[PDB]
Amino acid sequence: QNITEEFYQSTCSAVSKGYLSALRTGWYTSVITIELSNIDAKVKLIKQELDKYKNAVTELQLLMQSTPFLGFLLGVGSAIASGVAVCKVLHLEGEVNKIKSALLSTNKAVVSLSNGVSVLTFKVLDLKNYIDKQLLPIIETVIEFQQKNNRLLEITREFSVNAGVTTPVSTYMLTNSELLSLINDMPITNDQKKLMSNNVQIVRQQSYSIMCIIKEEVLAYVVQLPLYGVIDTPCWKLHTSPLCTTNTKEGSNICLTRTDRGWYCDNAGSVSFFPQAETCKVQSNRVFCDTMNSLTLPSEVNLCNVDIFNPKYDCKIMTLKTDVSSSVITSLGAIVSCYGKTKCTASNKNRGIIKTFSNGCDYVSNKGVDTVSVGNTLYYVNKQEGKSLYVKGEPIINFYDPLVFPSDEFDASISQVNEKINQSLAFIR
Amino acid sequence: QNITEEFYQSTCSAVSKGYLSALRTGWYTSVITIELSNIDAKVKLIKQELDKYKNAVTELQLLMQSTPFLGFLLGVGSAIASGVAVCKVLHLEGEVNKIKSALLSTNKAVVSLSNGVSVLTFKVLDLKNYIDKQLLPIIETVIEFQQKNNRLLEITREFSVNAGVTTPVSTYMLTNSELLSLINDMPITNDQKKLMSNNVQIVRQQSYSIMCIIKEEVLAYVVQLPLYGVIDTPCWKLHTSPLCTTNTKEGSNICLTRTDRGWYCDNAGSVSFFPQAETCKVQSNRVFCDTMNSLTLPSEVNLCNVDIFNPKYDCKIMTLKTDVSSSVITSLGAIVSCYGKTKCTASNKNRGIIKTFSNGCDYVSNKGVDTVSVGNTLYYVNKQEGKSLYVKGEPIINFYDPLVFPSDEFDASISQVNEKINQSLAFIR
Amino acid sequence: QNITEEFYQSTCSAVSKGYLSALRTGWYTSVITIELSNIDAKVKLIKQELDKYKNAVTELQLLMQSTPFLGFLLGVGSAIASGVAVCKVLHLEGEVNKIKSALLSTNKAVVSLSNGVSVLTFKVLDLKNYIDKQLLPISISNIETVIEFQQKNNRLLEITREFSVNAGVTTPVSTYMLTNSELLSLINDMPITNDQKKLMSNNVQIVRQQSYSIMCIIKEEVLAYVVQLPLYGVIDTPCWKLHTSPLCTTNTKEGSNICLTRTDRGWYCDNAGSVSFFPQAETCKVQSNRVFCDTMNSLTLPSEVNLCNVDIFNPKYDCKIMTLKTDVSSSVITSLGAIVSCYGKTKCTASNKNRGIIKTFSNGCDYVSNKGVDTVSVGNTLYYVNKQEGKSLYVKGEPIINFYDPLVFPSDEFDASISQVNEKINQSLAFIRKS
Ligand SMILES: *[C@@H]1O[C@H](CO)[C@@H](O)[C@H](O)[C@H]1NC(C)=O
Ligand SMILES: *[C@@H]1O[C@H](CO)[C@@H](O)[C@H](O)[C@H]1NC(C)=O
Ligand SMILES: *[C@@H]1O[C@H](CO)[C@@H](O)[C@H](O)[C@H]1NC(C)=O
Repeated sequence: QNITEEFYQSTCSAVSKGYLSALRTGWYTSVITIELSNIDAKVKLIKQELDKYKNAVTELQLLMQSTPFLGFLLGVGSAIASGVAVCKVLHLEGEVNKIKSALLSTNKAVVSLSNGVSVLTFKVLDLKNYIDKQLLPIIETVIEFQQKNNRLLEITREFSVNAGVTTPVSTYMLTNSELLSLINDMPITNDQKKLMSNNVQIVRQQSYSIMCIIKEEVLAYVVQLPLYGVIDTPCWKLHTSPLCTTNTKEGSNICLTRTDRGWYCDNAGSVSFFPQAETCKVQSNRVFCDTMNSLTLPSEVNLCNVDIFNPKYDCKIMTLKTDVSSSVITSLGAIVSCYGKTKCTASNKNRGIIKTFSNGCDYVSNKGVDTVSVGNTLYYVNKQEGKSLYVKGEPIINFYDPLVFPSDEFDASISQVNEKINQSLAFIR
Repeated sequence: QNITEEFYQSTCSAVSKGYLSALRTGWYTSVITIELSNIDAKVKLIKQELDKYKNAVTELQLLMQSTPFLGFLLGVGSAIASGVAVCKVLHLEGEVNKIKSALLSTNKAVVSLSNGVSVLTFKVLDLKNYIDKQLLPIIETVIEFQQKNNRLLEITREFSVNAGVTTPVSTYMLTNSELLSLINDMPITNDQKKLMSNNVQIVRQQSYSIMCIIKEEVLAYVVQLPLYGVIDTPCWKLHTSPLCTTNTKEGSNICLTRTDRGWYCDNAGSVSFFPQAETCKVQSNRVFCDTMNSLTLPSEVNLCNVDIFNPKYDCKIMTLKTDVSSSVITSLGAIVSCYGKTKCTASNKNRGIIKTFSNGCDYVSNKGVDTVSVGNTLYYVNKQEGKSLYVKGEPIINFYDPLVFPSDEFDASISQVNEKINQSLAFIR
Repeated sequence: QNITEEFYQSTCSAVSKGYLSALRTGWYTSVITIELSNIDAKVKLIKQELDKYKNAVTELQLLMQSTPFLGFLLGVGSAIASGVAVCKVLHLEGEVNKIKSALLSTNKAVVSLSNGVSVLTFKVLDLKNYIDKQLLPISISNIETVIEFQQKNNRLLEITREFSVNAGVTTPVSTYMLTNSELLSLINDMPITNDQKKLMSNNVQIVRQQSYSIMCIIKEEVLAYVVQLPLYGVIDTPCWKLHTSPLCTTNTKEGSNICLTRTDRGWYCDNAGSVSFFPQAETCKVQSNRVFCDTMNSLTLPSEVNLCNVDIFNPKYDCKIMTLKTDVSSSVITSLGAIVSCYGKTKCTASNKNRGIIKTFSNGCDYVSNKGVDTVSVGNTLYYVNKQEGKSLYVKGEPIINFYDPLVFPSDEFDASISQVNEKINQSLAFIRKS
């Protein structure tokens, strides 16, 4: 919609802002059911296709016994725990029969379970009605039985190669018409209904299908859908690249890299920080993330982009000497960390080189630039529309005396480096 | 069984014990074969479906030319080497003919290869017999040929998008009736037969299907199954979380995290340590692991849970400054590392917040607890039955003088930190 | 060719040389199109099979709205950025019509887009021609009309299913997205050199794995997706694989021991006067003696980095090392043997199938060739060695860790080098020496 991006020459980092949040805060668990039947050449094909039915039920029975930079700081939880709790209820006596009763006259029904969870239950395939009413005979019957048995066969195979938990949720587990109607009857706000409906493919990837139970001639599996409790708050993506001195002797050079790269989103007076930005999915200017992949930081962490030396937040950096050249493709441009004898250029679609990077950390916007070359690596830039702003600044690495600079600090900060410099300075005195 | 769990307040860690081992120590390689045939509307549908057959054989021929926290300490090996060694033998002249001979009158046959490996060979589809007997014509025949060609096409498609090696092994590569009979005829003990048969889904997940050879009208691929040479020894899971001081100035705070978290299992007088606990699969109270993902440690490593300062094992720790809050969901509870201004609570579904964590490292059991909230993240606890024991203790981080404490140590130990403190204390004097 | 391997006892590392390069340096974007149609008991099967057609089109419209050791030193890029840029062009007005017009008389056609990118457009399935000619029934003469519609609709349903469970980006590219006959002709009509044509054709399975299929657009009754194929700008240059393992002292007190590991392990290939270094060797795929890598997973280093295997103390390149104390035993299975780092009380052996244990590794770092060796055991872990034919050379040498004073040796250095360790030792030695 309106994406902007600022590059900070002083800290060799860039922030892409203008995005809107869609953060997964809750789960909606629904129970999907398939009603099963206990049981010339046109008849031989029927028994062969019926053996597929009996082998799929055996697999599901034999599968039901299988009960369901700063990223290392993250917590540890189970993503499907709320879906497992619903599945544990279905194993209670008379609970599957409660679902079987509510879907007797209709396909969509809201069922309140014995543990108080009111789930929205679906009957998506009626194979007991088909197989039992067409059990009288034992080519038109052969083809239509393969079409109705196909969904059961594919649901079973997806569960077989995924321990009974699949993500993203396929059209076999839940069709678009079923998912769209499930969203409409879902007890959520109108903003969440419009968001999930306009992005059903993202909803599928952040959803789970959990194989549950097959008893009393009923196959039931749990589809666990994301609930976005945070919508339309500001998000911004922080890109970082190593910032080194560019002296002629490489042994006297020191480096510094901001380690707080990832996705940031405003959330409930704090900031939700996703250190491994691969765990978020971007749709135009909407970013979908799971709060399980996040750290909760003070909102003052944003100040590191403006003044990395601010007294309100201890900005995190590393000081590993990384004297090799690399590039980071941002949202609207490219950061280039060019060091040593590496050839660092930016080229245009048809004409070739239009910018030659010198040693140090620099930036080029994607306007009129299509590729970036660093050594023998060719990078294509993102061609999304948006404005880039180059914030000139003295590289902060030039403020440090190399003789007392603490190199090889893995997870440090501005204050930690300041503290270690004083100790070394004390030894000098 | 009876899962118990101890939380150690002194080192911010918890051990879940009561599990039984099932460690992959060996491989069983079997050769799966499909006998192939060399080569109006009822005739046009056949020839287009015959083009699918010729395109799958071409694909498999074109695929046969494709010859088959502490986790960074692990070794490097090839998981499929034992299956590849069998596949290299099948390319010798007359070796495929021996298998074709032993499967001439039956589907199950044990063949001793030219390298001395007595493999259990299967003929799972006799497609040469079908195409040759129904080669006379050149609608009932069209449908039965789609059913007869379906398994060959799906085996080819799984190999095409997996470089000829698939895991888990699908029901197309090996059906349940074939897998169960393969287990029964497998030269193993009755205890291992019952374990694999009661856990076929885990066996599939820890198995490989290796595309091998397609010559002399025979398609042959190797299914490599796990052998659990370590069964029913004690296992326990170690959870760790950062332990920091809680002084009023955040710059004067120091942290410490046990780095030895993961799965531990007794094995042959030593302990098999799996540093990335994601590489193990837990079924009720049995834990399935592959010894390739393990380090072999002295059994005295258990002493770190009772006395982290013991003289018999140098317990491993890190000292990265962790000013962030997080939680670890254990087997019977939750560890909460709460620092700064973060809201850290444990709530009940209907009763609300029942524990408010203060700054530091603490623990809550799952008894009466449903969720744990740390900042903007909600964690669900396991509702598994079991007793938790809270071992009160002074957090060991309080024993260290912050002025000589070595922060930012990535892979340290109790002795290494003591050594750097002595050196720094020596420099001062 | 001839795979050889040298083990350097001094640095606990081994180099496997004799490989030939096939490096992904660029991307080629092609546009694959499917022409679509805007629309008794045997009549129920057709419309039920026709509901699958409209449900696949609904998915694709609803999917088109979703527009897409030293490895931490690597850069960060978008792998499909070049294909997304081509797809962004197809969303322009009248751009699909240029493709729709150019594919009117043929299936293979080169189309010049409005921004000058000359893409190679392909039409692989004509479903508008079939549905329009068989639109008369909408009552059906025979069942054969149902079966041929299941056969003609099968590829569209499977392309949609692969896109549905992959956000519209699939890799490797399946035979549904592009068949072998289509890929081989796409390779032949691809404007590349004859060496690159022969390389891709004899290795189509690798080409599929290093390719992307990007769902793009559904407009004007045309389904179009972009298949992004690898361009191998570096072929047949020498490559070599470097294996490393921890090198520690074996003193009687386990607390007085220090360790050192070469961190520059990975794949190396000569490339344009420099060396392309792939620190995570899992990102390369080896076919016999040819190695396929992506330059996006590489660093461009001076060629003097090779000197670290012969003289780790050379003045021309600062060889990279770590000094984390790794008091555990481990093994690395190389191309023609095995490196074993054995420490403490661990049992470390190499055995034969029939002859038994033939080498027992002692504390420290050692190496055994695959000649007569079938397995390597370290503790409770069994590793199988490569049975490939080739010569191993054991380069005797004093382990360099014995050259360091343990009392001033800087342990727990995550990403250091020979000079960085020397500089930290001097500072500690200077403080001691001034006293
Ligand atoms: C340590 O150095 C930093 C550098 O800015 C300074 O702010 C701080 O006061 C110093 N502290 C001591 C004890 O020298
Ligand atoms: C090293 O530290 C330990 C524990 O702090 C202490 O027992 C020992 O005496 C120290 N060594 C020296 C030489 O001071
Ligand atoms: C640093 O150590 C090297 C030997 O490793 C020596 O040649 C050099 O003079 C030292 N520099 C000092 C002590 O300043």
